[PDB]
Amino acid sequence: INPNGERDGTGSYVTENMCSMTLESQRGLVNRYITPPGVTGVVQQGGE
Amino acid sequence: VGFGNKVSTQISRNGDLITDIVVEFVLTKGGNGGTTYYPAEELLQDVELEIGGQRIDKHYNDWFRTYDALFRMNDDRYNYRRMTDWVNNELVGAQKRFYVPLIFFFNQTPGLALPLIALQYHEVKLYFTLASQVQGVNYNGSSAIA
Amino acid sequence: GGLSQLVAYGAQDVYLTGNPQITFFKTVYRRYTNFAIESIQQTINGSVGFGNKVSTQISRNGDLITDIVVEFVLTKGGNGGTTYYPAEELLQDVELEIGGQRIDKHYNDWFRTYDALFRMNDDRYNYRRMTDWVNNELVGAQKRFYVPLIFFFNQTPGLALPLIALQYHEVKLYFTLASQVQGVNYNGSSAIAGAAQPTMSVWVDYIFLDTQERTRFAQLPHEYLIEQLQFTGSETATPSATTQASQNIRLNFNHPTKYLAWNFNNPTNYGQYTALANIPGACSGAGTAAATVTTPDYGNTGTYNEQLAVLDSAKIQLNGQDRFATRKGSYFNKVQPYQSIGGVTPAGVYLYSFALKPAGRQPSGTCNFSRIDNATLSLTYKTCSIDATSPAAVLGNTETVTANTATLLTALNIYAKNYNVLRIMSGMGGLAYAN
Amino acid sequence: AGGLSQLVAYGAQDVYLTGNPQITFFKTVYRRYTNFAIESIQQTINGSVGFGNKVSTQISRNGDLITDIVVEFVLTKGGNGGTTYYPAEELLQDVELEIGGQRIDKHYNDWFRTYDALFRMNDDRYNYRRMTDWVNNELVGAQKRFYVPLIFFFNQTPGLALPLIALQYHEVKLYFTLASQVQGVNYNGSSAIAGAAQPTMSVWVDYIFLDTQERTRFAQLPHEYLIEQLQFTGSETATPSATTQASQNIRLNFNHPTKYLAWNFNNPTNYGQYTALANIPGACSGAGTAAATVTTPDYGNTGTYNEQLAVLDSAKIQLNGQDRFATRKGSYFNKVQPYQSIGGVTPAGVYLYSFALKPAGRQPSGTCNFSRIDNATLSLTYKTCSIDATSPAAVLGNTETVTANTATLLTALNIYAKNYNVLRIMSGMGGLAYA
Amino acid sequence: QSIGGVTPAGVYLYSFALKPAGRQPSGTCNFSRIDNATLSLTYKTCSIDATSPAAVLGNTETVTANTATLLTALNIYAKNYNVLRIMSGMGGLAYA
Amino acid sequence: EIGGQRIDKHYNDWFRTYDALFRMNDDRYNYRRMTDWVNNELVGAQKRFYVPLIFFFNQTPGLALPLIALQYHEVKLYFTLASQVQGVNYNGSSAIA
Amino acid sequence: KNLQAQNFLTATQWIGVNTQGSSLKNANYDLRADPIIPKADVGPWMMSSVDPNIYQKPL
Repeated sequence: INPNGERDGTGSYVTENMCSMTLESQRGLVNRYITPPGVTGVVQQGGE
Repeated sequence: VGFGNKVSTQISRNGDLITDIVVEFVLTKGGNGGTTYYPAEELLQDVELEIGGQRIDKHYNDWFRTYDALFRMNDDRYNYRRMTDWVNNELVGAQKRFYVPLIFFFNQTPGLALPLIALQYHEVKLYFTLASQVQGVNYNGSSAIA
Repeated sequence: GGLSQLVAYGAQDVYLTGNPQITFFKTVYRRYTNFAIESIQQTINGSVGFGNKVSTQISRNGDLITDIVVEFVLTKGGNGGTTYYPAEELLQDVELEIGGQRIDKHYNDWFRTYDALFRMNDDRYNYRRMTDWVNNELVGAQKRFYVPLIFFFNQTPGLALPLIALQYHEVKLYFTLASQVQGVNYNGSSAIAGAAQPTMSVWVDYIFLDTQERTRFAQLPHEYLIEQLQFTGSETATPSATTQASQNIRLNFNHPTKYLAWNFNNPTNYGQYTALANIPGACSGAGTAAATVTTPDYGNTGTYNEQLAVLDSAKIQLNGQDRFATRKGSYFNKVQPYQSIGGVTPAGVYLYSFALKPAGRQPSGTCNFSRIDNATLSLTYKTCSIDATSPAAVLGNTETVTANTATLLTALNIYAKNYNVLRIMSGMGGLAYAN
Repeated sequence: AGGLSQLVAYGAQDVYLTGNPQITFFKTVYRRYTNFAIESIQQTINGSVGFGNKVSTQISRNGDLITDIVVEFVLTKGGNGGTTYYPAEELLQDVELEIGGQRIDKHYNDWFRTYDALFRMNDDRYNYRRMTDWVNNELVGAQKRFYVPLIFFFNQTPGLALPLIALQYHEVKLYFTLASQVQGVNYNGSSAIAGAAQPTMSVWVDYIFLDTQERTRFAQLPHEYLIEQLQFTGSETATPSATTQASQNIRLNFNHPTKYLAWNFNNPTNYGQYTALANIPGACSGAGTAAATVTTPDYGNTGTYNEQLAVLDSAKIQLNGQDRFATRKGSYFNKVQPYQSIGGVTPAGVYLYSFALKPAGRQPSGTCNFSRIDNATLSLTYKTCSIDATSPAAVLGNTETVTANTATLLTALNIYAKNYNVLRIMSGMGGLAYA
Repeated sequence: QSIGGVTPAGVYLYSFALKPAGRQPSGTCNFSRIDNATLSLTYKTCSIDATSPAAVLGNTETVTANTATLLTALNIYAKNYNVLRIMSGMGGLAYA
Repeated sequence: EIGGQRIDKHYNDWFRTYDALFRMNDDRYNYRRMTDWVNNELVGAQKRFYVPLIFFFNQTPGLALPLIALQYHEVKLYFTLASQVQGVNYNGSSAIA
Repeated sequence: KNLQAQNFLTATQWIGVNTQGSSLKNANYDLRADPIIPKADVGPWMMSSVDPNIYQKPL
């Protein structure tokens, strides 16, 4: 009638996709806004 | 099995393909006619279909009601109501066996009969959550029925 | 707009629209052989009336035939509420004969059972309108009823009976009229004084084919896959008020069977498949002081309340081996037809299908009873302990019990619908398989 | 045991069902289809919306193919529940379909009522009623938006969707006539309702947006569609009376392959009244009480299945003087014809005769080509109008050949014919193969 | 337009398919390719005194019962296609 | 059930019939000791009963089921417990509260 | 997928190896190792299975 080999059967997560998902999600990008060099306690400002 | 409990079943390899699934329930009336509304449907809070541990689908008591509201009709709808409610003015204490057909894809057409025979290495299970309360059966509104 | 949907195209749509095969915006209609349908009155051999038996020969007034309607004119023997599908009750049975061979036969109870299971919605209401008085008509009212036949050729053009291909065989219909019809000539056991006898007419809708098709039908052999009804009436283990009556019935059926169907009834009252009770509609005068649980509200004989049904559970067993697990009577009354028909079945009427779609023409799975040595139906009845005259008991009871008046449901009618082959050749025909 | 025991019980009678099997039921392979999307677009109504006014709209070039058309109306109740009957349907007095400046089709409020009476059913009919009337016992002052779907060939199936982009030089227009009066909205019987609001109207068209390849094909290729058209004329009904069964021979000025004829008799005063008024529940305003008056209907229950209130006794259709079928009773055209061919339930006073196996389907299934008949005639015999409509004993206890004295109010006859023609689209223009 | 039955008040449907009630695909909206899909809902004014039948039965299109404010939950469902793949005696969905 | 096929099925009455007919002597007595109260026990007494099954593989090692050779087929036992048991939860037709 | 009903099952490495055996019936108790003599079955009758018990980790 019917075999039942689901005892020694791996999960279905092994047969998923992981790459046919939703949109590309253009939210995680790079950081390319470098603040000015300025002056500080180490590199103090020059004279007038 | 009980109100509010989560139960499940594993489908046996007693044939090659499966289609219709009907859950039989026995409920009693906790009040008179007019106090229940599709109580067997309300009782099945939800149901999940799982193959090899992967959820394939899920239905909710409200979904069954929504599905029915949109897709069943005429005497299909009436007969459905007959299998989930008390529609002949039954009275308090009445006992009835209700049949809740499931509506997973393979429970609607032979065309998609689940090929259990082709799934020799994976288990197939259903999970069912039973409502904590069913109107006119164990609670009248918020009032528990002794 | 809709453009926002069309642009939303991904990998997942390849299964639906990639390499498309069809469209929905180009219907191609198929050119067909020219034909016409003519409604022709048949003659009837022998007087009609209550208890009469007559017959017709289908006249050769067309090439092929399909739809057949038996008309009756009845006059009410009492007021509204006294009749129940009286034209259905009147036509006790119809037998189909070809070349002297029986092909098939329907019974008034079958028409009632068939309707209870397979018709639905407005098809069912319109049907009721053609067999009964449904607008509160009064005593003496006269009405023409139209009760259609349901033989295999009466349901689809696809099975039109090729009368033209049966050049050497007569095709006949024998019609038995009931000795009595409730609310027309009898009221329960009493006759209705002054009741009129029915007028009867048989109508056959004929197909006129064009020249080439007529020639082919007349000359070529044909094989039409047809349906047949099998029926065995029998004793029901009398239900008991003290215990659960049970019964093993020999299913003396043959051929690939589409389905079995059955009901329990009280032969006194046509269409009564449930117990009588003092709840509205469940008995004559139900709900009031004048109520009796010895007589039904005839106009409301049928009901959907299985509390009044007798069957507790049933199973079909083949050759001593269970065919399926035992299921409750309500499974056979409500789930089976939900799954297989899509209509609603009245309490007391049961179905068990071997087919995916028993309501259709295509043989979508069949059980061959001609390959079973010992087929049997096992039934268990409810305890008939409920006081039918007390709504509290009638309506507040349990799954395994019924009315004390359910012990009157002593007749069991088991039907089976099967598939055979009607072979026509050289002007003659008949069935391929005797059994 | 179980199902396996059935499979192994195989023999000769199974061969004609399962030998050399061709199909299975357990492996559906779906068709891949062209990508498309559906969008609802509001049309601009030209002209002035109001009771009795004529307005029109050009179907805007907002898609490739068009199907459904829904006309919305906002109406208010000029009286209480029970005073209206499908008022949105009544209001849309007619609609004319024009392509390239020429008439393609034209429907009437009465047609919509007749069509519905014959072809809609079950919950479709109920849902339809919900979109055109007040069915939840609403009271005076209530306001509702109604949706009246159209039933032109392209409004019933995508298969006949009209390829508007293919009509580069021709526009598709809808002309609408609004009724001067609508029962229970701005008039109550013959009286106007002071303060009644004018209707608000909006026309919606559902557009099909196709993907690139399909759009190109529709714009470039010639197309032909086998489509439906409605032919219609009004006639005076011979007047029946207490002393006679009026008879009438109505020459039918029809053409084209006709699927079916449909007709009704009516009282022009009361929309949808196809039957006689009577003092029985639902048959007149106030029926069942002291105020019952058989001069005005219970509007909310204008339609009925109570045949005794029908006015037609019998009928036949002749083609060139030859009876096309043996004479049948009016109830045959009301109950049986649609039973056999449609499967719904038709209200008393509405009749159908089909020349087609499936008058309700898209696919031609036999037609009568009236263009080849020199003298087609509908022969009608009316019932004797002798029953005193105010007395239930007379109304309900009467005979087959008689009706209410109030049936003489059904003075108008509406005869329709449903035919086929061929829509033609080529080189930027619309078309019709036959006149 | 899409089913042919009757839907009770309070239940709503919008199809992207010609015939959503059938098994066979007849047009779909693929939400895996839509970043922001939004259902926009406008509610009726809850000013009708529900205890007075006249107030309910005789009112306007855009006005409902004061008791309508008890309908505080919204359930939004969607039905889609996926593919169940079976091979090597195992199976699962094509899209996760 | 083996492989989903019904191999056999016994009933309470069979156990009684089988015993009544085929067991014997102290085999039957010891058998009774495992299924009933035979030492004049009183109300409230609690006992563990041992009901041996009598399927072919439960009677001889010679027919032991080779689960080892049935690696792909599971073997199951489905049971139904009676709604009432005399002197335990019911006394004739009366329930025992 | 898998290889079912025909696989090399586990023979002795299922329950684990026996690090004791019968080597502790007449076990040694002194901390120092004992002079090991082989089994060498010299008795026609009355043998034994004492398992020599050689101290692999001496003091």
